[PDB]
Amino acid sequence: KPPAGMFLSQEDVEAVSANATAATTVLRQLDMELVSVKRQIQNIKQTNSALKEKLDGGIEPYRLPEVIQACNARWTTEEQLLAVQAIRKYGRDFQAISDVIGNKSVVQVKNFFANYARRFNIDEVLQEWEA
Amino acid sequence: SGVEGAAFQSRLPHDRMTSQEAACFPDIISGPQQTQKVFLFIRNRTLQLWLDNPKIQLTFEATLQQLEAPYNSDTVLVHRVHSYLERHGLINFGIYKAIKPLPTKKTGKVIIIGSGVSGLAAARQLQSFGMDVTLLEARDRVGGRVATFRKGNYVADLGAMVVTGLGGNPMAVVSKQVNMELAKIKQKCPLYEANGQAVPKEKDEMVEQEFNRLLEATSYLSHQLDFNVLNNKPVSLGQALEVVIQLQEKHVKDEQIEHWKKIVKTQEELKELLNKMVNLKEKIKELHQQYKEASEVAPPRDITAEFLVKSKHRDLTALCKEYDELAETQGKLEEKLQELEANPPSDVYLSSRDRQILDWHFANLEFANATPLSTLSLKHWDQDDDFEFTGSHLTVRNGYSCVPVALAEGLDIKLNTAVRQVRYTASGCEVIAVNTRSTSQTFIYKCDAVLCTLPLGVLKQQPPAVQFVPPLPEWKTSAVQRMGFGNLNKVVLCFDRVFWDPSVNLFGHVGSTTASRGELFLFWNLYKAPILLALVAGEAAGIMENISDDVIVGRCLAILKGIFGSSAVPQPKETVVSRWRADPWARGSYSYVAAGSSGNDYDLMAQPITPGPSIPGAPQPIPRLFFAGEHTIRNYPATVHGALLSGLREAGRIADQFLG
Ligand SMILES: Cc1cc2nc3c(=O)[nH]c(=O)nc-3n(C[C@H](O)[C@H](O)[C@H](O)COP(=O)(O)OP(=O)(O)OC[C@H]3O[C@@H](n4cnc5c(N)ncnc54)[C@H](O)[C@@H]3O)c2cc1C
Ligand SMILES: Cc1ccc(-c2ncc(OC[C@@H]3CCNC3)cc2-c2ccc(C#N)cc2)cc1
Repeated sequence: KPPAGMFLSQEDVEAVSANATAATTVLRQLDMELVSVKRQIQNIKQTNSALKEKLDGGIEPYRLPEVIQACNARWTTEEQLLAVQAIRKYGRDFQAISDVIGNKSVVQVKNFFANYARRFNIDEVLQEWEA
Repeated sequence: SGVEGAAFQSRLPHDRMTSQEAACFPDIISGPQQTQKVFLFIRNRTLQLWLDNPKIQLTFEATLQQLEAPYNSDTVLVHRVHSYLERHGLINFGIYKAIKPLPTKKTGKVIIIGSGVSGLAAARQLQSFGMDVTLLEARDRVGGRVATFRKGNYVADLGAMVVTGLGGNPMAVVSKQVNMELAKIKQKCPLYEANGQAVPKEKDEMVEQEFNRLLEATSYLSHQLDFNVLNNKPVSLGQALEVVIQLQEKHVKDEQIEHWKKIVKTQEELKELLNKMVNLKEKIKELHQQYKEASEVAPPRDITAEFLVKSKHRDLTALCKEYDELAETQGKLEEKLQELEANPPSDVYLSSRDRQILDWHFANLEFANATPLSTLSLKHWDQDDDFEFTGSHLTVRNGYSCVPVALAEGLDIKLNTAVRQVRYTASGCEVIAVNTRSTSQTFIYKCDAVLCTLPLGVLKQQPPAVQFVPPLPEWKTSAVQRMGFGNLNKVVLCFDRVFWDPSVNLFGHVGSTTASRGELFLFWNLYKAPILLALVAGEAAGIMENISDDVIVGRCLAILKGIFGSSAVPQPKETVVSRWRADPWARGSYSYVAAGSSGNDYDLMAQPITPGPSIPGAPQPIPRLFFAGEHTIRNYPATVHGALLSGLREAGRIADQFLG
């Protein structure tokens, strides 16, 4: 029930009262802590400034234009080969194998690699991806 | 509402009986509640009858007259109540007209040391009770610490100048009997710093609450947290105040640290984000070069090369989108950095100047309690607040000396007569005194009782100025040493004319240092004439008494010139300067509950001393040395109404003894 605008706890009292100089010691230690924090603030601010100077220019220039492709469902021989390779590299990021094929969706890829099981030894390709 | 109001004026609960009524009417309190109500009504009604016309004596006959049934039955009851209220000074006290001319057959003899309000009240009451009373005063005047300077049509109180409310104040009655004009006071105390420039309203009001809040905080630190002893030694109000201030400054500091720590956290999290973004960037650079080297293999290509091109395309797009996400987060963090950088917590608790003004407020508190706050008990300094009177605090415009003088009419005061030794035995008492003008003229007054109204400062004197034979017991001397006697001073400045704002009654001055917060800290106007009173309080008082008059008056005129202009202060016509701690007959100002004492010490100092048996094996003697004064009343200390209440009480006690 202390007053409003006043902050008084048992512990803090006992701390500031325990010694004849405890008050000034506590206060001036906190004082020092504050300087320390703000020294490190300035440190890190200069660090991050340097890093941001590095990132000047963003990534705009090695971006590649986006293209849309209507998702067909007829697997072309070329698309099947692309898919086998994309498995060997991306394993089971089939979103990504759809991305590389470009003209397939994630469910059509997922099908494919039951569709063709035996025929493209896809099990073995995956095994190889895992080493 | 009227009888109950009579109970209220007389500081008595209207709906129950007090301990003194239980001791003088043990049969009524101990029996049926109805009869208790009857008694209470007779009490309140007799008191109302007295209070409605305090300038005439109230006789049992008139009381019964003006009573009705069923309360006009038990005539013995009414007579008993009247006698009780008259012996203890609740009715027929002060300056009234006697309807029953006293008797020349006087019983008993009492010597009252001191002709202040306490002694004068006790003497008037004992004379009305039928005793022979002689007062022995050292000064050339009556009143004591009620002193009024009067030169020409300049009048200014040098001691008491105020009535701390008229709701329940005995002085109210006296004011009707003496025709003393009371005048209100106006809140407004415009504060002015050393530069002479007023304090802006908004810092003034700030600091004024910070003061009230810090005081409430000392109270909380005492009553809930029990911080009343430290270093095996009792805590003062000033020690608690400084502890509280230190903890508030600590709070500023810690909040501060936490703000900057949030800033560091967010900063370094930005660090990791940016750091990852630099790496991701070089990686995107390399992957783009690879995509370009693969997409420049001509369009006639096997499927492994087409796969290279398209796989590098996908990988590039993925890493670029990841970079864009990290870049959104960069902004959602910079945003909070500049939010927090832009809401800084407070820098300080109290600026230097803010603190000077807080010192002014502390000095006001030191003035009203007449002692450095380092001397007051954190636990019992405000023990008299529960008994404060209701209403607005008032001033005495004609000179409050009007009261003591009027109370000295028809009494046997021996002025210029200073007591050197008080002797008390089981047969009587002997007061030895001298002439203040010729110390060699010695006087011996023999008595049945002595009433000591000597100030606590005189009783504290070592080497003693008044010797008690036999020596006073230890349970009294230790109380005398424990209780505090303070000091406050005034500078009366009479002038050509008003150069201040007639619409303001108080205006203040903020001091440069905490040690000088009492040095001429308030100037006060309250009279018809062009008079200003400059008040000295706290540790300043005791020091200012070793500075010449002219130097004090010059400091006063200097601040007044800095405030109103060097061309608006005339040089003062008449100047007076108080020095109460040096007064050999006061030794200070008024009492204060000091660290290490309590209100029980007041009561102890009010307890009568009973001699020992002269012949061994003789019946227990009767008490002989009685004490009164402002240092003897617990619920109303260091006030004129307290001194009058003490005198009435001791008169009642002495009469209960020697008159029955
Ligand atoms: C500056 C100041 C202002 C105050 N203003 C107020 C105020 O406005 N209102 C208020 O309620 N209270 C006020 N107080 C307190 C109040 O004035 C006193 O409590 C009270 O009036 C004194 O009561 P008293 O009769 O017991 O003491 P005193 O009036 O001092 O009675 C003791 C008497 O004994 C005499 N005496 C001393 N030594 C000897 C001796 N050896 N032999 C013989 N006689 C001796 C003294 O001269 C004195 O006349 C003020 C106090 C101070 C210091
Ligand atoms: C404007 C103003 C109004 C009231 C008070 C005050 N207010 C309270 C109080 O209390 C008495 C204390 C209580 C504890 N024991 C004695 C005393 C005083 C007081 C009054 C007049 C003088 C003089 N000249 C000195 C002090 C001051 C200024």
